[PDB]
Amino acid sequence: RPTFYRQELNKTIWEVPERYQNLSPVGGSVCAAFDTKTGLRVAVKKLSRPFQSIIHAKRTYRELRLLKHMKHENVIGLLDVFTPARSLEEFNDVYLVTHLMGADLNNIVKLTDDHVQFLIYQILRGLKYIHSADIIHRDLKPSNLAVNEDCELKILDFGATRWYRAPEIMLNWMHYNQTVDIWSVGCIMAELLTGRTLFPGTDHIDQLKLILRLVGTPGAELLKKISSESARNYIQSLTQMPKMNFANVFIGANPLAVDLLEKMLVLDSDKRITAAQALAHAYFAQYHDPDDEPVADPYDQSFESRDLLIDEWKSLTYDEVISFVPPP
Ligand SMILES: Cc1ccc(-n2nc(C(C)(C)C)cc2NC(=O)N[C@H]2CC[C@@H](Oc3ccc4nnc(C(C)C)n4c3)c3ccccc32)cc1
Ligand SMILES: Fc1ccc(-c2c[nH]nc2-c2ccnc(F)c2)cc1
Repeated sequence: RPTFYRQELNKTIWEVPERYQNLSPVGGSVCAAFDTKTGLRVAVKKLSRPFQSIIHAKRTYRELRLLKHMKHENVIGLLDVFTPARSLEEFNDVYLVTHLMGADLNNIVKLTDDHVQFLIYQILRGLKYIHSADIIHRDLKPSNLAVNEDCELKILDFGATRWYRAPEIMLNWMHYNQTVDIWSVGCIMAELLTGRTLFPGTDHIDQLKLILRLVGTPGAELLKKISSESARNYIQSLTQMPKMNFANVFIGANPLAVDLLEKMLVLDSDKRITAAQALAHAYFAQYHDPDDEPVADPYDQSFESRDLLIDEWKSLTYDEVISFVPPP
């Protein structure tokens, strides 16, 4: 068992192995550190009172289980996970360690067409992987994309969101699909090409109106899929609007970029391009290699249907800390 040392940083106590030096805040709370074992800089997340409730306890387990599974160049992965606790009984703190990228996509974004190709290619390559595990990110946005000085990119999730959200989520459809993430990538790509927020809505109603102004009000095929009478009464009561000409709206962009945007920002989620289809789009011909775009190992999310005690979620989490094997 390693030797821990204790310090206070910003009202927060950090008790970490001596392996990790030079802790400095960035954000749970997050520190940058130096990993003396590898010579690389790391980000360390301390979970805030991980067993305060059944929902916290289940969140704690969910994040550890997801981060242990993710092994892809464009998705956050775990270098280490530790607790200063020496027994299950005393276990009350979880620390997660990953590679420090040093910036997010806002920070980058303060870009050529070639930069946009490479950045969106990497997002889609990570999303292919995630979606192959039957996971939906649900909150992709610039601040959940970590970028290093080489413009290498990883998807993560820190836990306005609404600006990149799919319209079917603003409408509160409970049966939305993976392509909510492709909507978000569309919103991000538009913002990298134009340097403006595509849909900077002030609330869920404002956000939906900005969206329908570009993509048009629902057509008949989509209206027939809407179960909610109140949702339909509302949408069909708006001034009806055609889909705009994306070629006019994004005029000046690489027409190949515009063509992909149209495939991502289709209003009916059933007609949106998937991540795997998007990687094969001609816009990524300089990056696409179907032999180097892997899918995930099977991901057991059956725990999500369970109603357990805090102590049960805690013991499961504890077993996941103990079984952790670092990457070579
Ligand atoms: C309840 C729950 C919450 C999140 C999730 N989740 N789901 C996912 C995917 C994408 C769906 C697979 C990922 C996560 N969790 C997650 O991403 N953790 C990050 C959150 C902050 C992060 O801080 C970092 C990390 C790297 C980094 N590089 N640069 C900088 C800035 C300081 C500039 N970083 C700043 C982190 C540092 C350690 C360890 C972990 C983490 C699942 C469940
Ligand atoms: F104004 C609208 C109307 C429909 C959507 C929408 C987009 N894709 N899928 C849907 C959808 C499908 C089934 N039920 C729903 F409630 C929504 C988005 C905004």
